[PDB]
Amino acid sequence: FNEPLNIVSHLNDDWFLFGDARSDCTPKLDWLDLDPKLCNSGRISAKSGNSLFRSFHFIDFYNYSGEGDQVIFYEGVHGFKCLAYGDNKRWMGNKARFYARVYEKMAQYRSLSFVNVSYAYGGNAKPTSICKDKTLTLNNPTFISKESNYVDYYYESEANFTLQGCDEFIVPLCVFNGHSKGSSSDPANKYYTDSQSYYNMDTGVLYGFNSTLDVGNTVQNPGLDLTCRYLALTPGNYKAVSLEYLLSLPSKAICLRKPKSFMPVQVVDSDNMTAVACQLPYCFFRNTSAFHFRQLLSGLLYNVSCIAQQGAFVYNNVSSSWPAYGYGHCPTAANIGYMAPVCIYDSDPLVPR
Amino acid sequence: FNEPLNIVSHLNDDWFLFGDDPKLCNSGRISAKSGNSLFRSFHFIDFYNYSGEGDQVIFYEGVNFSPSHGFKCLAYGDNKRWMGNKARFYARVYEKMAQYRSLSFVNVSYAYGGNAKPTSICKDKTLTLNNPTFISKESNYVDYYYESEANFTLQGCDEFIVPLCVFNGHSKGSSSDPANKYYTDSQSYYNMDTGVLYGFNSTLDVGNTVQNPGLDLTCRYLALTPGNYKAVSLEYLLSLPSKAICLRKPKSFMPVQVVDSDNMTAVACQLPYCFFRNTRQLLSGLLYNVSCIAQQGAFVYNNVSSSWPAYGYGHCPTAANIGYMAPVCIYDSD
Ligand SMILES: *[C@@H]1O[C@H](CO)[C@@H](O[C@@H]2O[C@H](CO)[C@@H](O[C@@H]3O[C@H](CO[C@H]4O[C@H](CO[C@H]5O[C@H](CO)[C@@H](O)[C@H](O)[C@@H]5O)[C@@H](O)[C@H](O[C@H]5O[C@H](CO)[C@@H](O)[C@H](O)[C@@H]5O)[C@@H]4O)[C@@H](O)[C@H](O[C@H]4O[C@H](CO)[C@@H](O)[C@H](O)[C@@H]4O)[C@@H]3O)[C@H](O)[C@H]2NC(C)=O)[C@H](O)[C@H]1NC(C)=O
Ligand SMILES: *[C@@H]1O[C@H](CO)[C@@H](O[C@@H]2O[C@H](CO)[C@@H](O[C@@H]3O[C@H](CO)[C@@H](O)[C@H](O)[C@@H]3O)[C@H](O)[C@H]2NC(C)=O)[C@H](O)[C@H]1NC(C)=O
Ligand SMILES: *[C@@H]1O[C@H](CO)[C@@H](O[C@@H]2O[C@H](CO)[C@@H](O[C@@H]3O[C@H](CO)[C@@H](O)[C@H](O)[C@@H]3O)[C@H](O)[C@H]2NC(C)=O)[C@H](O)[C@H]1NC(C)=O
Ligand SMILES: *[C@@H]1O[C@H](CO)[C@@H](O[C@@H]2O[C@H](CO)[C@@H](O[C@@H]3O[C@H](CO)[C@@H](O)[C@H](O)[C@@H]3O)[C@H](O)[C@H]2NC(C)=O)[C@H](O)[C@H]1NC(C)=O
Ligand SMILES: *[C@@H]1O[C@H](CO)[C@@H](OC2O[C@H](CO)[C@@H](O)[C@H](O)[C@H]2NC(C)=O)[C@H](O)[C@H]1NC(C)=O
Ligand SMILES: *[C@@H]1O[C@H](CO)[C@@H](O[C@@H]2O[C@H](CO)[C@@H](O)[C@H](O)[C@H]2NC(C)=O)[C@H](O)[C@H]1NC(C)=O
Ligand SMILES: *[C@@H]1O[C@H](CO)[C@@H](O[C@@H]2O[C@H](CO)[C@@H](O)[C@H](O)[C@H]2NC(C)=O)[C@H](O)[C@H]1NC(C)=O
Ligand SMILES: *[C@@H]1O[C@H](CO)[C@@H](O[C@@H]2O[C@H](CO)[C@@H](O)[C@H](O)[C@H]2NC(C)=O)[C@H](O)[C@H]1NC(C)=O
Ligand SMILES: *[C@@H]1O[C@H](CO)[C@@H](O)[C@H](O)[C@H]1NC(C)=O
Ligand SMILES: *[C@@H]1O[C@H](CO)[C@@H](O)[C@H](O)[C@H]1NC(C)=O
Ligand SMILES: *[C@@H]1O[C@H](CO)[C@@H](O)[C@H](O)[C@H]1NC(C)=O
Ligand SMILES: *[C@@H]1O[C@H](CO)[C@@H](O)[C@H](O)[C@H]1NC(C)=O
Ligand SMILES: [K+]
Ligand SMILES: [K+]
Repeated sequence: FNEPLNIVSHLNDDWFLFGDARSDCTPKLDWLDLDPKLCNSGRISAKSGNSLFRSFHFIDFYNYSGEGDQVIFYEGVHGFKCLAYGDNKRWMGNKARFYARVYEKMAQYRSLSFVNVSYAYGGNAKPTSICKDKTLTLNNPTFISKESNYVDYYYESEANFTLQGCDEFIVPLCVFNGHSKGSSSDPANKYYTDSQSYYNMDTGVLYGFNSTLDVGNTVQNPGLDLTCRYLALTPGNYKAVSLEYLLSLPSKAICLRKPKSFMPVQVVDSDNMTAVACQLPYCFFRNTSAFHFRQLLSGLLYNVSCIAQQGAFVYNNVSSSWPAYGYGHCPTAANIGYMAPVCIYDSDPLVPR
Repeated sequence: FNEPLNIVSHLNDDWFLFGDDPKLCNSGRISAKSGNSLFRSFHFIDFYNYSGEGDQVIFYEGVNFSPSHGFKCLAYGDNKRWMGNKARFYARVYEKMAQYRSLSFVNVSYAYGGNAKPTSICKDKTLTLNNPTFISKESNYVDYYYESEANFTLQGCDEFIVPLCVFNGHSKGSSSDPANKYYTDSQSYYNMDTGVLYGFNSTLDVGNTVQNPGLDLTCRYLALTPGNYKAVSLEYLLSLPSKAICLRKPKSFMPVQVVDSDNMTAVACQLPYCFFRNTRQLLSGLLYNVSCIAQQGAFVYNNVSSSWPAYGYGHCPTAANIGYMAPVCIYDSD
């Protein structure tokens, strides 16, 4: 009785679901209408063909926003690389590290949204879309061109940006990891070591990242691509300091607001980078099966009593399993006493109790 | 029935206590030295070789680095900087000991190219700091506007806690310098394998005179993976770790338990990685197992209770409406 169920769910109505499916509600005989009731729900933010990761890094932005105590993620659907001879594995790594940070922090905050980050840069040089391919163009982090008067990429360069209005922000700190090239006119042995740092101007804390690999962007030596760390930053005034190659800084941040009592996120799939990202204590991964977004919605109509490592317990009283990492009102697997002294209602002259 | 008890305890024999009843001294599950603490051993010469391993880890110490004794690096320094250091330190140890079985100390060595050596720059009349080590300038430099560096390797543990510190203020080199001459301390650690850099610049303008007091050492506490590291100093005295907290043997997340002049440990001890317990009858909980350890306290029995355990660990009772299964029962009979 009350076996744990392998599904994402909620304890009450205070939940929110981020998705990459079609969220909208797309008849005298009402059983022909196949929209689930939660279609168009204000507890769902979802766009077919997009995702938090895509909107965080690329031009085809969708304005994901949501607030809830129990946050749920539906993750679903060659691969992206910055350069013709890049490496998509770096992007699989970026994705795992992004969602690790998003999943972890959404166990601590009610509210997620995106904000645009502006910068102040003292030079004349402008942004350049250095990282792209045939279907997608990267715009976060922004990359700033060489000043016309510098003859090569061996220069220092900085810009200011401010983060305001949220408790914490998730931003990308990235470098091209390998032998970066300034131009194809250059010699083969002339390469650069991308180096980037963010500096809190008030606290004096520096987050830095130096390129360390030897890969490049040719058929003989391929692999050069963007490696990103995802930083959770407090609000304040920051300076992006580049010691070599192109200055990069954030153009978009995930805004985190409204702290809650720690409540693990729940994640479900239709790569396994979301699986790698979803770890205890901050995330419960569910490998649910019949898995369409439309089936998820129907499965989110009713509450459950307890959400735990093994799954969802519908009922709050007893189970054959002991809940581990339980949240909510969790059942016991103790077997219940047959009798106690309250039970008998008369003293027997000849039998003991 | 089965109200939660405001005590520290264990779910089984797999527990350990760090600190400063006779029965438990023989248990082989205590590491404690009167007059000392983890923080104190981390930073100072008065070192105790704390060491212990367990699934449920308990801490009962911190008092032996108070504000009433009150340490500062300089005559006109600031103990509150050291209070803040304490909070950050214990925040990191508590969070990490929810994830690892074993805690211990290791000594960290370095390679440095110059002839200059350690200087005990931070000390009061009854305590000398040796972690981080500070390396004095080369005799050939007349000012302190230089770049100094040393290598150090971290080996033998899954993670290491080390201090990254700067003097935060208008740091002085010698009294012979004019008042207007001063330094802005800058320290960083660089992982040569990964390319990740952690840096820290002084941002305050306070000093070490009666007229402008407050210059002391501010430390961040980094959890680093094993590898080859480089301490890079861009100004003032080079500093790098001499001791590290050695974290070993990963475990399924199990919150630490903490019991008690200051409340830095209370700030350090936060859900979900730590359970703080107020006020011995609290330490008596180590004599026996309990079924469930939760935010409200320890639940002795694993079946029923009047409270719903929150952040429960073990075999946790329900607070549903349940009675006894015998047909003879009426009051409380399911
Ligand atoms: C959840 O689990 C708990 C813990 O296991 C369980 O509580 C136990 O229930 C069992 C079975 O009912 C109790 O055992 C019975 O005790 C009968 C005597 O009852 C009196 O004495 C009890 C012993 O008291 C001493 O020890 C306890 C600590 O152990 C200590 O607190 C006391 O101070 C004292 O030193 C006493 O606990 C008990 O008190 C309970 O019941 C009264 C009366 O209703 C109530 O007022 C109290 O609030 C409290 O709930 C009472 O004072 C004894 O006659 C009986 O023996 C018969 O049956 C057994 C088999 O069942 C035969 O072996 C025997 O031959 C007899 O036929 C039996 O031993 C046990 O004492 C409980 N323990 C505790 C700590 O409460 C709950 O029932 C479980 N609940 C559910 C829903 O499953
Ligand atoms: C992380 O990356 C940056 C960029 O590579 C490093 O900064 C650069 O370090 C190199 C090598 O030490 C320096 O090159 C030197 O240039 C000077 C001229 O000033 C010359 O005398 C040397 O022979 C050498 O060619 C370069 O100056 C320096 N650039 C800047 C802007 O500081 C940085 O050191 C790396 N971080 C770590 C921790 O290694
Ligand atoms: C834990 O909670 C659940 C749900 O509240 C309890 O299960 C429910 O138990 C009731 C009472 O026993 C069941 O109703 C009865 O069912 C029997 C047999 O079918 C019937 O003869 C009675 O006339 C009455 O309808 C109910 O079906 C059942 N619900 C479910 C979903 O299974 C359970 O008993 C609780 N367990 C304990 C130990 O408290
Ligand atoms: C954090 O602290 C370090 C150490 O103070 C900063 O590096 C230092 O920055 C100062 C201020 O820009 C540099 O001063 C310059 O000195 C040169 C000659 O030495 C002079 O030609 C310039 O006009 C200027 O006065 C200093 O060189 C530099 N030190 C080193 C070793 O690189 C660092 O910039 C701070 N970090 C951030 C992110 O602000
Ligand atoms: C980025 O931020 C700098 C402030 O630290 C600023 O540099 C200064 O110019 C401001 C403007 O009045 C001065 O108040 C200040 O003295 C300067 N810097 C320092 C450290 O004191 C830069 O100008 C800003 N960059 C851009 C492009 O606006
Ligand atoms: C899931 O639980 C929530 C919170 O308990 C339910 O909200 C309750 O709604 C019913 C009427 O529909 C009321 O009896 C309660 O007072 C409501 N709670 C609050 C806090 O106002 C919600 O109904 C449940 N969802 C489902 C599908 O049963
Ligand atoms: C707490 O529980 C532990 C483990 O369940 C108990 O350790 C057991 O003790 C018995 C009796 O000495 C041994 O026969 C078992 O083999 C022990 N198991 C282990 C894993 O060590 C311990 O006795 C309990 N403590 C108390 C006070 O009851
Ligand atoms: C201080 O404690 C440490 C850690 O427990 C001791 O170092 C360990 O010693 C054992 C052998 O007893 C070795 O197998 C381990 O490799 C050591 N651990 C580490 C991290 O190096 C050390 O011996 C103790 N020092 C003294 C003087 O007793
Ligand atoms: C996008 O969402 C943000 C945060 O929820 C909101 O403030 C803003 O109205 C939205 N922007 C647009 C263009 O709709
Ligand atoms: C950021 O920019 C995009 C497109 O320029 C816009 O639609 C979005 O609403 C902006 N976010 C905010 C918080 O204004
Ligand atoms: C580190 O050094 C201290 C003081 O000399 C010593 O007592 C301790 O045993 C050393 N630790 C290790 C792991 O060698
Ligand atoms: C530190 O390591 C670097 C790289 O391995 C090496 O070039 C240098 O000689 C080392 N410095 C010292 C002082 O040993
Ligand atoms: K750069
Ligand atoms: K320094």
